[PDB]
Amino acid sequence: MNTVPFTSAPIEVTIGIDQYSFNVKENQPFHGIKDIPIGHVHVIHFQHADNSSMRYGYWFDCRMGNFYIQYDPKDGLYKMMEERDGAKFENIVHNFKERQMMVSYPKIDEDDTWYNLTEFVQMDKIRKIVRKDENQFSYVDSSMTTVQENELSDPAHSLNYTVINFKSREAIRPGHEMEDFLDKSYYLNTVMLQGIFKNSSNYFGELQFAFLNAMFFGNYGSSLQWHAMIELICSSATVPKHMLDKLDEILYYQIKTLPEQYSDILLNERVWNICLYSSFQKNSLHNTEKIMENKYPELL
Amino acid sequence: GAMNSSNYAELFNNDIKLFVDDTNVYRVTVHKTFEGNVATKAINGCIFTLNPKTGHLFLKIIHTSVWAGQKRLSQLAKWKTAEEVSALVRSLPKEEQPKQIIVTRKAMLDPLEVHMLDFPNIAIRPTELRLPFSAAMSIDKLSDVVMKATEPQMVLFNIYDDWLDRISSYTAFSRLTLLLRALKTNEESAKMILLSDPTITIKSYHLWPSFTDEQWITIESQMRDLILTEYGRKYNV
Repeated sequence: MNTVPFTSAPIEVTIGIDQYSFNVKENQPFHGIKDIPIGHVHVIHFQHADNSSMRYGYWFDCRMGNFYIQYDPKDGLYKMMEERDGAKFENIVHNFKERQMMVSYPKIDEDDTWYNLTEFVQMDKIRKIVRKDENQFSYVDSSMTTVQENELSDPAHSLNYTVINFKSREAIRPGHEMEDFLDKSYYLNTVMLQGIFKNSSNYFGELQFAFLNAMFFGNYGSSLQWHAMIELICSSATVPKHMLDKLDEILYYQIKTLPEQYSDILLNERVWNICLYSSFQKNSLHNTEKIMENKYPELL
Repeated sequence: GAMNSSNYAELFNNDIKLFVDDTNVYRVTVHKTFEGNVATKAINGCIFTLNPKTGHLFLKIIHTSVWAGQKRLSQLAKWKTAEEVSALVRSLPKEEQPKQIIVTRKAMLDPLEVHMLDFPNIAIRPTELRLPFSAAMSIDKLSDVVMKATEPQMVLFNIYDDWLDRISSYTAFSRLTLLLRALKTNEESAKMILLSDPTITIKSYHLWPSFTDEQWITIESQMRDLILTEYGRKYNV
C-alpha cells in the first residue's frame, strides 16, 4: 500500500482518487491519500470550488516513484511532483500518518471495479499518449484536444491517441473499397492490431484510458476515441473470440460506472445502437446490452 | 455543403462539376414464379453523369451481367456507381477532372467518398434539389442504347443538343429540367407534346426536336401546363 501526501490544501477543492472523491475546504488540514493499492495505475483529480470548469488530474503508478501534491499559487492549481529523496519522503508520510491527516483509499474488498476499468491500462502507454517525458506521471484536463481533433493547435498539450478514420486510405484497401468499408476486419486486425497496437491488450488499454478521461474530465476527444475503438471492433465481421468476450466485460464495467446524469453527453446514440443492434457483433455483447437496456433504455 | 435553391447559379460558373444520378443503375421487372412466388429480372441500366454547364453527358451503361451471382444488389449498385464514376474521373485529363461531384441521392455520398479517396480535393456534395434525372430513360435515344447494349459500354452525348449556340447554360439546364420533370410526371402527355408535329424532326446527332426559338416557347408553356395539371390531380387542389 502506497501514499500520496499533500503539502497543504490552500483552496477549496473536490479531490478524486480513482472512482472516489472528497470535499476539502480552504486551508483544511488535509495532507494526503494513503493505502493506495499497488498494482494498478491510478488517477488523482481536482475540481475547484470556484471553477466547475477545467477538471484536471494526474495519472500515476506508485511503483514508479514517490509522488506528492502541492498547490501552486502562481499557476493556481494542485500540481503533482516527485520526491527523489526517499528518506525525506518516508519521513513526511510517517509524520502525516502519525497525525492522521490522511484519507484512506476506500476500497471495498469485494469490489473489482477499479481493476476492471484499468485491466489493460499501462503507465508506459499512457506516457506515450500524454508526452511529457521529464515527469513519470501524466496531466490531463477537460480542455486538452487530441491529435485527430487538431488536424481538423498546441502539440505539447495534445492527447496522442491512435488516429482511427473509417474513410481514409489507411482504412480502405484499393480495390476492396466496398468490402473494407462495410467490413472493417482488415483495418482492425491487420492495420490496427498487428500493425500499430501489436496486440489486443494495448488496444484495450487505449480504449479504457480514453473512457476514463472522458468520465473523469469530460474530455470530449477522449469520448470520441472511446467510441471509435468500440465501433471498429463492432463493425468487423471477423474478430477473435477472446476479444469479444473481453470487450463485453470491459464495456459492462464502463457503463456500470458512468454517472447516470451524464449518459446524455458521454454516450453516442448512433454508435451504441449500431453496435448493440445492427453490427456484426450485435449478438456478442450480452452483458453490455443487458445493462444498457436496463439503465439507459431512452438512448436506445 | 449541400446544393439548394440558394446556391443554384453555382452550377454555371467555370468550376468543372458533375451531377451523378444512380436512380437507373439497378433496374428490375417483378414477376410471379411457377410456384407463385415473386422474383425479379434485372434489365440493363445506366449512371447518368452530367456536366450542367456544358451539356456533356457520360452515360455509362450497366449490363445485367454485372449483377450475376451477387447479393444485396441495391446496395451493390451504389458502390458500382461510385466505382464507375471514379474510373471516369481517372480517365479524364487533369484539367478536365471535376472540382465537385454533386450526387442526386444522399446514399451515394459514402460510396463515392470512399472511391474518390485518391482525389481529396474533389468535393463530393449532396443536394436538396429534387432533380428529375430519373426520367432520363424517357428520352427515346438514351433508352434505346441502354436496352440494346450487349456489354458494359460508355456512350457520350450532349444533352442540350446545340441549344448553347443560342441560350445560356442557366437557360439550357432550366429547359432540360422542365422537359424531364414533365416526362417524369406524365410521360405520355410529355412525349405527345414533343412529337405532335411531324414536321419538326430530331437530328440524327441530337436527342430532342429541332424547335425554333418561338416553338421552344410554346413547348415550354405546354410542359408547364402539363406539370400544373398533374399536381392538381395528385392532390385534389
